[PDB]
Amino acid sequence: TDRVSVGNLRIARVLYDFVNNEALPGTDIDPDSFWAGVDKVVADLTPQNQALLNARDELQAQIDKWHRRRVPIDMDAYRQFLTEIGYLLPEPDDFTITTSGVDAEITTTAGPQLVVPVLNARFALNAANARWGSLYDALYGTDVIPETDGAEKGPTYNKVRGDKVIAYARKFLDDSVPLSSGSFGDATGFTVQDGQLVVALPDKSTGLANPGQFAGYTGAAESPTSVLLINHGLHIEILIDPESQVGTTDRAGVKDVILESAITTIMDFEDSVAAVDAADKVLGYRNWLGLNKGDLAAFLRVLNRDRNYTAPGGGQFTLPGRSLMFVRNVGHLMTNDAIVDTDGSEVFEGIMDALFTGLIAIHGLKASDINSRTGSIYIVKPKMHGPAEVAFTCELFSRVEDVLGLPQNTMKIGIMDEERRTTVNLKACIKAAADRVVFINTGFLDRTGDEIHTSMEAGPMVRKGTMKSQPWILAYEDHNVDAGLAAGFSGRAQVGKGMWTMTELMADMVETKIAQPRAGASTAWVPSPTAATLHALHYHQVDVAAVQQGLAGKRRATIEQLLTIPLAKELAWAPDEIREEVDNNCQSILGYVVRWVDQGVGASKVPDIHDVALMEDRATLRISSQLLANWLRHGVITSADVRASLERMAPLVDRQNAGDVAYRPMAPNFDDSIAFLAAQELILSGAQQPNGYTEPILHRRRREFKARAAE
Ligand SMILES: Cc1cccc(Br)c1C(=O)C[C@H](O)C(=O)O
Ligand SMILES: [Mg+2]
Repeated sequence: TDRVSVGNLRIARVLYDFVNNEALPGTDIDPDSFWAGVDKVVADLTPQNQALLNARDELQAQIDKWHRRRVPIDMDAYRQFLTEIGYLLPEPDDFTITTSGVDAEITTTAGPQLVVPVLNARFALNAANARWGSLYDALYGTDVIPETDGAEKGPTYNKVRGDKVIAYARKFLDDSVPLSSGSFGDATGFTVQDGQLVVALPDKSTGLANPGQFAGYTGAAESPTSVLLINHGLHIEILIDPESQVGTTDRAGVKDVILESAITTIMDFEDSVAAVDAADKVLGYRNWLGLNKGDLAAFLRVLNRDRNYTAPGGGQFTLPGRSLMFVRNVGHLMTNDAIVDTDGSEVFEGIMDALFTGLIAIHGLKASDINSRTGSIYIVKPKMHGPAEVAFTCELFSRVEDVLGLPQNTMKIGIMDEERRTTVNLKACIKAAADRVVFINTGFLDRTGDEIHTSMEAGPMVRKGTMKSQPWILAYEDHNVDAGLAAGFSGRAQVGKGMWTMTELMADMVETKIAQPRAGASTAWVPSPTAATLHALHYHQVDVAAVQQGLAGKRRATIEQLLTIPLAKELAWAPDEIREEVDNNCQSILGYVVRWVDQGVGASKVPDIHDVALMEDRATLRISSQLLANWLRHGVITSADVRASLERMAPLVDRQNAGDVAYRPMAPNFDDSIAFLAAQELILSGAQQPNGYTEPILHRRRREFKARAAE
């Protein structure tokens, strides 16, 4: 691996050539001033970054020893212990965030937020274009409309099914933009007359119960090619084309209901991608640059232009055609050898992402074929532990801004609430970023990993399925909204909640995920453009602004309930229960790692023991592996149990990769597979991974595979 010398740094060539030739051109930043800033910032801030990591390590070891002693569970001493060692810190005086220059998609619009692996250009394209989405297509192609008799998806179009689809959308129209009398089911056509939309019923004509909800149209107003509506800030478009295949059989000629869906999208460098050397990081960076320049393209799929409409009065306007883009950097933990120093030390990957994803984002503020119409750069910062780690991110962005020539506080931060030391100090974390913070979000799967590892010593934890209802997570989700609303997040920043992982269960999603807007959350996470279109339905039924107003001032979680450790009860499980939980964890562990290590895929649909398809990434692996590591620390299972289960499920994994050519199997030669040995190591060494993180082992084993594939 050939490097380029810049001060104390030895930048890998592929990254040096990439920043120079692709990312710096067009930003009026001088390559020598850039790299000099990289060198200076890295030398300046690498100390404190490593101090913070040792603090984690040190705090975790006192808690470790504290549990080991202890013979009960007195919560007042635990409280007093964590406060004394500086885990639990004072709550600052109330305040209100000052974050200026933020986009309407973030301060004001409530609606779905999509997260996508930035290293998959085809997915990253679809996510950017997921601002608008076909409701017919999402209802038809998923199980929202059951596949009962007559209505099952065929190879051709099912009209029984298609009619149910139409009926479903008509009830949504009724439940969202109601008529003065009558139903959209009984409509026969639409007109705008005197700046007012008029729906033709069979016997009469009616207009909107709230004509305000009429937003515009396209085509000649006498028979518009489409009618644009709004509700709760989110846009509905009825497409009217009577000679389209679906439109011919429709009573008002309707061709589709288009829903404003993915309002924002997070392009992800962290848990949903595998990127272990400068080659990998450049693939992601280059995709990130193509999104920001407007020219990322796969074929030939390209990014969509804005959308022109006609106002009800008669003028013209236009609407954002793409999803407003965050980028999720990696956090404070890992280093990458894309850059090493003279001693050969690897450079902190978090710092590298702030420089490089920041630099690249300048294109997003510029006329090439535009992202933040108000001037801001949106960085999701994951896996932070406490307020001092928030301030360090602040300082890092400050130093990257002036190396980049950007006014201060240009790089805004979306705060992940996914580490226990952040949870129990959330308000101080928000205060630490008061003039940058652009959202908070409950990363509940990472938060469950940290929950398990922090109390790894206290005793055996409840099964994975039981965590969803444990007291600590119920108080964690409420405590997050309270601190958000108390810091003035309404009309200023997003209050966001977590990922729906059951990519095939859209019936359950449409039925369940409504609890998040009902919870006061102005955004929540979806795994596909289709799930975004469906999740948008929830924001039309729930008035999130109204919900937030009714939560103002409420304090709904005690510090004592946040610290309620999900321990299991004496003799709480039977042999087949334990056997099932083990098998299930090993299968989710194995089926994710094998594609991580063997192919560099950081997010994969992996069916669990019940054959429920779950989109996995590092956080759910953080949970499966730390749970098994905890049952091992306390005797629930043995190392032969784990070895057995691993060899039990592994051939089933190899089989499931029946869909996927050029793939290496794990079974029978378990000790000859780097993926199997990594799966094993994540479990058997899980207790000793800092805060239960999976990157160290995953990264080291992925490079191992790459190096063995060099021969
Ligand atoms: C856990 C997960 C599954 C599928 C896609 C994504 Br995206 C994620 C997250 O990384 C979410 C998150 O950061 C968390 O900690 O739950
Ligand atoms: Mg996470």
